[PDB]
This record gives sequence, C-alpha cells and structure tokens, in this order.
Amino acid sequence: ADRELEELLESALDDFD
Amino acid sequence: GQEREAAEYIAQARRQYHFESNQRTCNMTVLSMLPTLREALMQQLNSESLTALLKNRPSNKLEIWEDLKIISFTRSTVAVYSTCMLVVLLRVQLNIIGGYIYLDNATTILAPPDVQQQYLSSIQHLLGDGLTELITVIKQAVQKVLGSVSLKHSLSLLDLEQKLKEIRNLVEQHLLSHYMMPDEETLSPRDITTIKLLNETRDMLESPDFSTVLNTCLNRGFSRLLDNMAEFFRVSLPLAKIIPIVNGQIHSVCSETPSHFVQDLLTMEQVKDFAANVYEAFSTP
Repeated sequence: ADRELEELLESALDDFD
Repeated sequence: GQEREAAEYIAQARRQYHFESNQRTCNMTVLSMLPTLREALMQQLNSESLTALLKNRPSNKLEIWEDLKIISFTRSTVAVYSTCMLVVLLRVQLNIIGGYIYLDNATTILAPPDVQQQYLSSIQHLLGDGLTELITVIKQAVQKVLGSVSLKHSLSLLDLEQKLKEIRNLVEQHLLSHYMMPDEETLSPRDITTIKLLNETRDMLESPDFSTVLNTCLNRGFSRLLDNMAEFFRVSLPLAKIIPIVNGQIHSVCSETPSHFVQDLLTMEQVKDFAANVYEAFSTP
C-alpha cells in the first residue's frame, strides 16, 4: 500500500533495458 | 664529450626499445584479461539474477531491491578499483621481469623462462582471492553509505558524487596492495629467485611512486564513472532510478573497446613514466 513506490519500482525495472 | 653523450644515447635508446616492446606486451595482456575480470565481477555481484526474480512476481520484493541497491553500487565501485589495479600491477610485473630479462643479456641467468612463468602467474591473486576480499570490503562500505537510504530518496549528480566519495574513504582507509599480492609468509633454486621477485613487487606496491600513480588512475576512473552517469541527469533522480544506471557502468568501465576507460589508462603518459622508471631500476646492474 505505497502507490508512489510501486510506480517508482515498476518504471525503474524497465530502466535495466 | 661527444663520446660520453653517444654512449648514454645508445644505452637509453636500447632501454627504450625494450621498454616499448614490453608495454605492447603488457597492453595485450591487460586487454585479454579484462573479460575474465568482468566475468568474475558479474558472477560474484550478480545483479542480473535479482532482476530476473523481480521480473517474476516475487514476495520480499523490497529485500531484492535493497540487495540490488548494494550489488549495483558495489559492482561499479569494484569495477573501477580492480581495473586500475589490473593495469598498474601488470605495468609493475612486466617491467620488473622485463628489467631482469634485459640484464640477463650480459654466467648465471637470473630470470629464465620457468621463473618468468611462475612470477607472472602471481597475477592470479588480483583476479582471485584479492578480488573477493576487495568485494567484501567495498560491499560493507556501500552498506554503510547506502544502507539507511530510501529507494524514493531523490539524489542529484552532486549527491551521487558525494556518496561515491564516502564509499571511497571507507575503502581506502580500512593499503590497497593487500588486494594485488598474497601476503608474504614467515627452497628450490629457482623458487628462491621467484620469492625475491615477489618481495620486490610487494615493496614496489608499497612505494609512494606506485601509490601516486594508482591514486591518479583511481581519481580518473571515478570522475569517468560520474561523467558517464551525468547524461541520465537531464535535476535529481530517485535512488531506485539510479540503481540501473549505476548497475550498467561495469560494461563500459571494463570494456576492451577504444576510447573506453581501460585504454585511457594504457595510453596515459603518467603511467608510462612510472613504468619506465620501474624498468630502468630493474634493468641497471
């Protein structure tokens, strides 16, 4: 239940591309 | 007179052809060893496995990310140290042995092929036990510096440089020569000469001139780490967004390709001057 963190982690996981 | 000048000219010229040949050899050896260093770092600091778990719907997702926080920064920090040590240790070894090889051109040969082999094989340590000890120490230091830092914490390029300085200061006052050679312990007739060579190498790694040149390389390696990352700050980024930027630096810090960091060390005239002085000390009767 931390939306901001969950957004942050989802998009940073794409940055390993 | 002119006779003395011709004499000194020929000696220097001779020393210089062999030194230069020996730098070419050393340049080759450095670049052939890089992929092995790179492979060892990736295996011991395997980010790509943690990433794989995250891309697979895991529990303890935050434990994995905190792990990535440490592994990524540790791997890029170690990439800089070990690359600089690789280049400067090989410059030392190849010009120490080159020095002896140069003198044997004068009854008793000091450095025959089997002594050369057993001595050069000591490079093993930097890529072996030394590297692992180095990883353990840098990992602890990253854990102290980034342990309590949140993944949402937004860091500017200046903040990130400051974290890197903090990691460096914990590491370099924990010298660095312990990671490049195995300890001296408290025989065979050419094992005697090999021990004399490893001792001279240890002493060299503890010399102020060697420490100066390693510091120059380290300084330039970390500035480069920072210059490489500057392109992603176009402002501050969440630490979670910095992790994958940092994580990827190993591929460039340990590239064989021209214009990359290792080649800039190999064509850095300051390291050549140091190497030339080593060769001269060890090639003079």
